[PDB]
Amino acid sequence: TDTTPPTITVPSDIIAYRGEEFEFYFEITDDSGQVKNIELWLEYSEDNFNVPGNATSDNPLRVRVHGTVPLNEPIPADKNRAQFTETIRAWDAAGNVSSNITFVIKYRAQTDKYNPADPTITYVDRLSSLSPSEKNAVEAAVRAANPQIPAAARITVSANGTVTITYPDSSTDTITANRVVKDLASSR
Amino acid sequence: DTTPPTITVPSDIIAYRGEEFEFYFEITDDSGQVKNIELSTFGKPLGLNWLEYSEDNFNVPGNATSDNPLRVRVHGTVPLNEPIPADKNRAQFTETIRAWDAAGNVSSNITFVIKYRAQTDKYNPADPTITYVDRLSSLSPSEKNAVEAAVRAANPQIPAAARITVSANGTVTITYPDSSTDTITANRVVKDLAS
Ligand SMILES: [Ca+2]
Ligand SMILES: [Ca+2]
Ligand SMILES: [Ca+2]
Ligand SMILES: [Ca+2]
Ligand SMILES: [Ca+2]
Repeated sequence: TDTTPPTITVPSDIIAYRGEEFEFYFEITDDSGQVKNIELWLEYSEDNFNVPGNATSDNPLRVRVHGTVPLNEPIPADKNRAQFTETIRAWDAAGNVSSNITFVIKYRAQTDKYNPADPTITYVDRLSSLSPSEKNAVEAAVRAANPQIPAAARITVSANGTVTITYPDSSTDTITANRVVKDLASSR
Repeated sequence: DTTPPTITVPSDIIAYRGEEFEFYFEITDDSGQVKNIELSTFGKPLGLNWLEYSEDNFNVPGNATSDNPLRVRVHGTVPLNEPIPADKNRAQFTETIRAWDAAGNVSSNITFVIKYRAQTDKYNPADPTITYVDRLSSLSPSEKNAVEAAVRAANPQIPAAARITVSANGTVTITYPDSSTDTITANRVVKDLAS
């Protein structure tokens, strides 16, 4: 008679960024070789659930879980609190449910993930007052040099040529003017 | 040859700062040939170095007949920082043109006016398709990207050098190369998603 609850393997360093989809896998085994169901804004497919031989020791049950931390999820300055502590249960066909097993989802601002590369230099007439065409060229050069930042991020250019990269979660990066623009006359 | 050539005086031109324009003269003399022309501006004793004319087909015989005259291509661009006087009646240049034939007759001077205006006076931007935002009081970075892309996609005639900015409320500012602006109010641009 089966009286042994299933065993759950959880990943340990799940880190996510706001507005960006993440994925990870649970691994569940039972001595009978069969796992009936599990219990946890996180999505996963119940395919191959409650099938004989779906959770052997050779081939554990792999539950691909995916979700997205909300773009505007507040992040405390004490980044050890910027995490979700959640639990997962699982039971076999005999009706033996495992204990509550913890997995941690730590969420961070998008600027923690991205370090923007400097663009090719744009030559301007006045370092203190960029024209509209020069600002367009600055934004295009920053975007072309940074294909790894999301397309939904907004790049703005100030009068002195300073670049502000506002990511979809409203976090920011800054590129100073002397990494972006140069006086046209002093270079000729 | 005793009588001077005749120049068909062109219509007055409305030019915009940063926008290239062009037009044509037409000159006719008895000999059929015209040597050179003179282009000067009243109040500008050194002329306009941004207003050019083509010296093509000049002085060659048969270029200025009554049936086939000499068409001179005059082109130029008003500078981006050309000051626009508050009295727009003074925001214009009065040109004058003389023409020599092969012999040496000079024509009477014909005059025409080049009125220059801000670059925004040429453009009346079309409204974009509505961008649905989460909060009219604070647009997201992606919502402003969609607004700018929608305004740019609906206005291919607006110069690519013009910069489109989006405020926190969806107000669109189109800044043209000469720093003149167009404005598209938020009610024509964005809407809240819940409604
Ligand atoms: Ca069991
Ligand atoms: Ca960063
Ligand atoms: Ca003559
Ligand atoms: Ca306008
Ligand atoms: Ca832009």
